[PDB]
Amino acid sequence: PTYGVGHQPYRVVVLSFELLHAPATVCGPKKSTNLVKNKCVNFNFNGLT
Amino acid sequence: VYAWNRKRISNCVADYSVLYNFAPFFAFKCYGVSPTKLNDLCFTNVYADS
Amino acid sequence: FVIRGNEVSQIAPGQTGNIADYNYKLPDDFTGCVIAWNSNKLDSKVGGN
Ligand SMILES: *[C@@H]1O[C@H](CO)[C@@H](O)[C@H](O)[C@H]1NC(C)=O
Repeated sequence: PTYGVGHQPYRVVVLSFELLHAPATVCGPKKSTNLVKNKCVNFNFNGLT
Repeated sequence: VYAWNRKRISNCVADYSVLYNFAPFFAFKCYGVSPTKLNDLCFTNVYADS
Repeated sequence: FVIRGNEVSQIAPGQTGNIADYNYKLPDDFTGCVIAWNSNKLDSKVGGN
């Protein structure tokens, strides 16, 4: 603890993300609405807008 | 700072990775070169202002 | 993991050094996040940790 800063200990967590190629398992809070076909709508599929 | 100390460094082999063992600093800011590659390229004279 | 404060800049794509070449290496096409915080009070001992 008497060491100067920059030599002090630090804790590191690296979050490595895997992009969408498989079906998704980790998805955050966003409620899914009903499916609408045969109409020009905006759509969001697992983060793809 | 009005009389900053300038020292000429020449005719020697430099190892900048030893510099992290000298002073407790976070980063090694550089313009023109990179802190990663400084052991690869080499220079004529190195001037240290303090 | 736990790293010294002057080596956090080694946790990045395209960086080499001691830890970035021997302990933990990140890919150049990394898609993720790096989180670092000071933990001197939790990892510092007056007799040396
Ligand atoms: C600086 O020099 C003193 C006396 O030679 C020595 O005790 C100390 O460990 C040195 N510190 C560094 C960082 O080299």
